[PDB]
Amino acid sequence: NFNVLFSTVFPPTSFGPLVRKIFVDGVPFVVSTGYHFRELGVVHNQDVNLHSSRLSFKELLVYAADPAMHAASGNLLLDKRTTCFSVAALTNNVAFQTVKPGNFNKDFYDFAVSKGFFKEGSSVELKHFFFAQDGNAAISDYDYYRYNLPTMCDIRQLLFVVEVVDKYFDCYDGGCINANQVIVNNLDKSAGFPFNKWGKARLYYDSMSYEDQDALFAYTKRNVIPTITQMNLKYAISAKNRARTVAGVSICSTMTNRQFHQKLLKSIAATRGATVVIGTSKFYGGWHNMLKTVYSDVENPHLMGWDYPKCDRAMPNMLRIMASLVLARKHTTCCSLSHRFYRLANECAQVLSEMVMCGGSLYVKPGGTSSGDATTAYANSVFNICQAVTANVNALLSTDGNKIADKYVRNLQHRLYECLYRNRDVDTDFVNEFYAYLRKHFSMMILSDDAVVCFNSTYASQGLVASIKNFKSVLYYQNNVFMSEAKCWTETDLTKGPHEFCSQHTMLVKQGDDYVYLPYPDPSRILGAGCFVDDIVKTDGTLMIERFVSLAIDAYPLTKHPNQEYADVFHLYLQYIRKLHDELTGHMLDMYSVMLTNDNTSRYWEPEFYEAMYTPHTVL
Amino acid sequence: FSSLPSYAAFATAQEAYEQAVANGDSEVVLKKLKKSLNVAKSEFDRDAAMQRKLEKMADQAMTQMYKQARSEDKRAKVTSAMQTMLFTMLRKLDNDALNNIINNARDGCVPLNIIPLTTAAKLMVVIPDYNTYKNTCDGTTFTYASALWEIQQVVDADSKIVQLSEISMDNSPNLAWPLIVTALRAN
Amino acid sequence: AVGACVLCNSQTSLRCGACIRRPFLCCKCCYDHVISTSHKLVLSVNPYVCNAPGCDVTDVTQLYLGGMSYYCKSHKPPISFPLCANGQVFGLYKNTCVGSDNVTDFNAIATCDWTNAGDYILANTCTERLKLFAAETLKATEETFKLSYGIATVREVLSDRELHLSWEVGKPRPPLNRNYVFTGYRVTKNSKVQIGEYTFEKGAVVYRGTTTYKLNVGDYFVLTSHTVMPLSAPTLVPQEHYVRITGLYPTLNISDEFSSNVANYQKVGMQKYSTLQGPPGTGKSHFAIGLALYYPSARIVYTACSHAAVDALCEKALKYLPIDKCSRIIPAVECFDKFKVNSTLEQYVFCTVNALPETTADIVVFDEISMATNYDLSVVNARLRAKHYVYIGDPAQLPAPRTLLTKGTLEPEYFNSVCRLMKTIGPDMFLGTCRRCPAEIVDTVSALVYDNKLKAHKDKSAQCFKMFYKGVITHDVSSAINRPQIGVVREFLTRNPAWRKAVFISPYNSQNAVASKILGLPTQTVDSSQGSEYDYVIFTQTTETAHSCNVNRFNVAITRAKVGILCIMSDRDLYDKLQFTSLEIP
RNA sequence: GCGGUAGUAGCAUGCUAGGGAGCAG
RNA sequence: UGACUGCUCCCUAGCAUGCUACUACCG
Ligand SMILES: [Zn+2]
Ligand SMILES: [Zn+2]
Ligand SMILES: [Zn+2]
Ligand SMILES: [Zn+2]
Repeated sequence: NFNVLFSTVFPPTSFGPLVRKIFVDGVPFVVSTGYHFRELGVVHNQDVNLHSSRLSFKELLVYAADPAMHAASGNLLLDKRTTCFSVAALTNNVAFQTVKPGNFNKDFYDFAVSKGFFKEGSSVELKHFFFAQDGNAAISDYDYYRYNLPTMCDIRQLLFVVEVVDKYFDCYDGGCINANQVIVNNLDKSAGFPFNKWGKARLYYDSMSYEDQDALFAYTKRNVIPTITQMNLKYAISAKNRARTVAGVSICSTMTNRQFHQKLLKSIAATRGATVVIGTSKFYGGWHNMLKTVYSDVENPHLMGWDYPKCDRAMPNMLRIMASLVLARKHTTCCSLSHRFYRLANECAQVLSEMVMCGGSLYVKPGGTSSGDATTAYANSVFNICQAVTANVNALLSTDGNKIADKYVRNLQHRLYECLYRNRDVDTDFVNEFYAYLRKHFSMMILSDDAVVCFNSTYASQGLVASIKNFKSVLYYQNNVFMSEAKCWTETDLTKGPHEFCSQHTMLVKQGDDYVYLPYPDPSRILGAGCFVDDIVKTDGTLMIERFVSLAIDAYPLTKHPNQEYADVFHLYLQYIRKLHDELTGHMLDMYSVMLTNDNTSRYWEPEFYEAMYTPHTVL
Repeated sequence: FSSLPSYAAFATAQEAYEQAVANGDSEVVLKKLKKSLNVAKSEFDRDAAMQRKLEKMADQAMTQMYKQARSEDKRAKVTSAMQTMLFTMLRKLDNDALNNIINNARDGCVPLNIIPLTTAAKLMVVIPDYNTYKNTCDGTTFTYASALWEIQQVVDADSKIVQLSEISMDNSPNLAWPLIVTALRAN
Repeated sequence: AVGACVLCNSQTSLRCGACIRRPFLCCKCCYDHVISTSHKLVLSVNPYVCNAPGCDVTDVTQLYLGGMSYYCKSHKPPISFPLCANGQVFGLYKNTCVGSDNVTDFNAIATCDWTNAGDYILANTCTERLKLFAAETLKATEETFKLSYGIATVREVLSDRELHLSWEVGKPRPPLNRNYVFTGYRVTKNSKVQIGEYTFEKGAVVYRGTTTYKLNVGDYFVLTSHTVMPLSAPTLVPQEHYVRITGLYPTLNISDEFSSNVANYQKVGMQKYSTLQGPPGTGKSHFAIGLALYYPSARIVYTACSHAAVDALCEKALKYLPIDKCSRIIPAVECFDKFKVNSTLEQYVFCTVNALPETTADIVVFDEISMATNYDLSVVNARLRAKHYVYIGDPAQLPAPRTLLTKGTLEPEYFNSVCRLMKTIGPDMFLGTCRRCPAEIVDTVSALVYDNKLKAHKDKSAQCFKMFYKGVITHDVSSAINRPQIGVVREFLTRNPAWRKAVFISPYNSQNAVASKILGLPTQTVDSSQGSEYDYVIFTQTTETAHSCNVNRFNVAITRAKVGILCIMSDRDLYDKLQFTSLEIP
């Protein structure tokens, strides 16, 4: 916290990898042997050799990934399009990358129009499209990192919030795992800079034996390996005409982070009934269970949800270090105090203050999260609970203590000041008590910076529990954004569900003999997903009828809506799947004398294959 | 099945039973006509249900061993591509201007952000508009990073050569504007 | 782990172990060479051995398959499978199988422990690939026999030309002479530091090399055995007689350096390969210089095998040839640097087999083929493959340093493939014009093997002296001595003024070093001293056994001197087949 | 009259792998 | 050029279990 403030006095060219000249069989190389963090100060690698002869595989992967050799053999760069610090230009030309429009499925649009859709003055319009971009799109999206400003925190308050936050993560287990216990899905995805030139992640997961991976992982508990991140534009449907970019981190980072965090990140995704609902499904009654767990036993309940403006770009650098220290609290037997620092500096050097590749040039990231790191959705949920617990501390400590009529919420306000500003060590009897007070009067459900709260509505009006106005003050001094109270909602009647969670609306239907909660989408999102696609995909529906069975599953709970213009989106998808099947079994009978049997195909235009996805007693 | 070591018994028992059908067979020899190809047939089926398992097992190592070969051949093609890089990005270090800052260093460690800034030969400047151009790159020479650079080429976004006279105050609306100036170090 | 069966070349994946170098025996061919010999181990993409708990059962022939590992009988899972069966060891590519009836040689070559001449006779009657494999395994067994030596630990040094060296316990002193160049590598703390090219004299100690190192504490003297690379390209190619001269440009004028060279161009330019069969001192050093200048429009190269024999090719090069027009190569082993170094584009390239650049050519010369093993020809053909080449040398010289064969003598023909292929189909040429040499050698080599095809040129003035002294030989330790040699040399120079400015020949360097310690004479090599013979020389007895002087060792040693040749009899050597002068000893 | 044992064919469930596709943050 | 996770539908190949008829020996 002090280094954050003192590092704004020193030149910005002194922060980053510290390089030195080594010799590998009589030739001079420049390699990184340390780091200078604005927060953690100067760190020096522990195993550096100046005179070597032969480089192994595990010693070439650590020399190719380092930015020390790429940014010491390229041209100087002065980029006036952006205000971020710029390091080098790796080639002689600047790359300008654009985004193409979408493809039009004219058959589906004709079919929909011939069935009374898209009339003038209709409730359902088209609002989700494929937006095109010009060559000034990647740098204009990178330049949104000017919203990350140095932020000193209140340390006596944060050192208590971090202890109420590590109680939402007590029901899990975690630790380090060997290279033969690591689970990887879709090995056919990129592998970063210096490597996307030679293959995908499969090549590097096959070329490396288990012992090579173990040696690489144990190398980073004593050394620091900086890497390069590549910014990639996205090609997807949306409602805003702004570009979306993701960060593809390197393979030396992902490979070694998956052995550090994956045992805990898969026990979070396996717990049902907790605050973090990552892993739970919306199908087979899951959305009813999730909504009846958050409702718990609160009293006078109201529902609330808020927004995080510019969440990844504006998040401070001290609430991102605090999320890696809560996830690493599970490694308390497997790793030592010194092994858990070099696995923290290794995270900062790779996903917090790294060097990014935008075009053909290297820039310096000021701070903020990277979508592409392993623990993202899981580190975004630690930050979401930390900002909602400090809103409840600021709401109770700024309340006139003479007007509190209750006597339990008057000594709980008198011991919280002591625990914050008059104590120096952890008191594990008021933390367990504040954590129960919150769970009783302020119940949350969190999914990676999406949150829904059921709260006492006669305590938030008196001032003993956080409100929407208490989230607008915490985001102003702790997050450097202004949260307008027109992106947050509130709900008084609990028989209508949350207004929105995970882009889905809620509705109470009658199913069987009992009333349940069902999620339904935005009709313009499901309609606009059949009209606009990516060629050969759905510019011919017969070559993929599975796209429309997976889009009628999402459109099913629209049949229960009181609006009859919403309930027609499901019957339009069941009538098109039959059209695409009569054609297919009738196009292979007039050009090739083939006769297909319609047995076990009629289930996809009947409203009983889709009704079984929203009823308990799971199958498959 | 022509080499299973239990075909002889089966073959003989078939011949004894089947071929001797026309000949008058009493109710006592019929047992031999019946319980001789039986049991032998059971054993043969046992000798064929194990052969079928040995074959499949075998044809699961003559496929898992092509894959161990494939990968090692591949491991030797990437191990020789990173090597051919880290030795081509090295013959490019003007080792007179680089051994002059690693030497003035206290221990030989220097920040990496000052190596291209003080030991590079070429500069690339990317300029958005005309106003930025006259405050950064006016004339044929300009100073930046405590040095003096002399302009060598001005390409544009389309990558077509621009001249330093097309860049006016009023001809500016007629150029693809992200302009890229390439300059060389002086003295 | 997939390649050419040494024999069939089809793609295999196997490879024995017995075979130190580990060739890629095919599938089938393993069944022969695996059962038909102690050779049992086998390594394919994965190694074959009872993976069962710390076992130790191998001979695949017995090991069985199963599961996904292997198990002999050790603990063969219920679903086993013989690894070995129907003439084939289970291995990748099984239908491209073939094998070939060639385990014949293959088995003798594999089993040959290299102790008798029969090893070389059977090694030299096979096919091309078998020849390559045999040469490779011979060089392998010899270097791995030669590296069986310890280290020399040195901590202090008194002064120059003196050193107290002591070998390890149980390891004998490495051999005296310089045929094994002492390329040592000491240690400082972690790695190998350079020492320099060295050579020992005796157990005073004169350093006959050109270097100076700061030897002192912690010095470790070692013998460096280079890891030999596998040979790929063939050693030769069958020829074919053409009619059209392609590319070659005969000169408008006549470079009348020699007279008989016109027949050399007429006979050599036609066929795809030949050999300059020239008697000693009959133009075996500068005919290629004439071919270089008679064909200036043809790319011409020269390779050598020894650093010493660079005198004749250098003196006339400075006398009548330029400097820039030629080219030389030397890495940073050591040699003259007069000419241009690192020039891949030139017309007169001099190089040595240690290191050559990958390039093709059209005419090459290869000096001292008789010193060179088949591996040397194969490596100089693989590193530099050219259209035509001529092997300077003659089979009637000394054998190569094959210290592996002792009891049996080495006949010419079995020196290499060329030294017999040129005997069977006939020699391509024969010369008899000695530039600077009396006719004593002419008569000797005409009576011995030439059958008197070339006749005396210079008058036999009967100036050669031969006596009837035999001498006595005695062995005491690893180094040998000869008591009737310290006095015999003195007794022979008692009253002869002519040889007061003469040189000394050293068949055995130990006796020469001892005599130089007693009296003092310059040391001269016997093997790597062809073309460097001094005008006035003395031949010493120096030996009484069949180790070196049996038939083919004196033919080049009795022609060193030009005018005064004093060659005393040393053994039953041709004594009673001709006449000879004799100065009566006092 | 029945039970056990070893093959063979046929119908569903769960799990482990590969392939294509849909949605969410 | 194509990141990290989670859920879910459809198709093919292999493994074990669950009610049957067929074999055949054995009771
Ligand atoms: Zn750990
Ligand atoms: Zn072998
Ligand atoms: Zn065993
Ligand atoms: Zn073969």
